[PDB]
Parts: sequence; C-alpha cells; structure tokens
Amino acid sequence: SMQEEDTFRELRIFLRNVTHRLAIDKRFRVFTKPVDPDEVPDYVTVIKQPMDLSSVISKIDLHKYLTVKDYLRDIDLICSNALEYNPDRDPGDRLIRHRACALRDTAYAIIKEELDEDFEQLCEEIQESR
Ligand SMILES: Cc1cn([C@H]2CC[C@@H](CO)O2)c(=O)[nH]c1=O
Repeated sequence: SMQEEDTFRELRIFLRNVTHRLAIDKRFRVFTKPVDPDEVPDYVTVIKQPMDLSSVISKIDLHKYLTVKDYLRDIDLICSNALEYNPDRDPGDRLIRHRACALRDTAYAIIKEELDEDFEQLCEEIQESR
C-alpha cells in the first residue's frame, strides 16, 4: 500500500542518515569504498562477499533493505570481512580490526538510541507479508 511505501521511504531516510554519519567518520574511511580490484588482487579471493558503505548506500537506494535487521547484516559483513582478511597481530591488522569493531559498535549504538522498536517491528511484519 501507499502507507507501506511511506514506511519504507522513512526506513531509507533513516538508513542513509546512519550510513552518512559512519562514512564521514575519519576512523571508517577505509570502509567507505570497495577495495581496488588490482591494487589488492587477493582480496576478492579471500573475501567472497565484499561490502563497504558506498555499496550500502547504493543498496538503500535500490530498495534492497526492507528492515534495519537486513541493513545490520551488511554492517556486520563489513566488520566480519575486515576481521577475516586482516587477522594478524601486526599493528596494521590490529588497527583495521579495531576500526571495524568500532564501526559495528557505532552503528548498533546509533540504532539502539534512534530506531523506534515499533517502527522496526512494522517493517519486519510488512516484509514477512511479502
Ligand atoms: C578493506 C580493507 C582495506 N585494506 C587496505 C587496502 C588498501 C587500503 C584502502 O583500500 O586499505 C586492507 O588492508 N584490509 C581491508 O580489509
């Protein structure tokens, strides 16, 4: 319905806002774009489902997220990808892992403070009805 479409439009507005706030954080710069095809040639062979904040934005705009839970799976993916691909004790790896965890934690904290639980429940019920 028109009302359901307004729901989803509101969802997308909320998700763009959260995603923008993550993307402008200097700590998260490395997650803002996909990893360069040639310049890290082994990435796409270790990491089967690359994800980054620009790809999140495109997915929002393509109406791929019908719930916050679905968005958060992609935030979780950005994180798990970073922990998987940079697993070493070396400071380079430890910095990106820290930053990945901080991205995840920040997104969850923003959502905990600002997402109405009844709004999410609605989204989930509309999705489950399709
Ligand atoms: C997403 C990601 C990026 N990098 C390096 C690749 C080159 C630079 C910018 O992509 O950061 C890296 O070493 N590990 C990663 O998990």
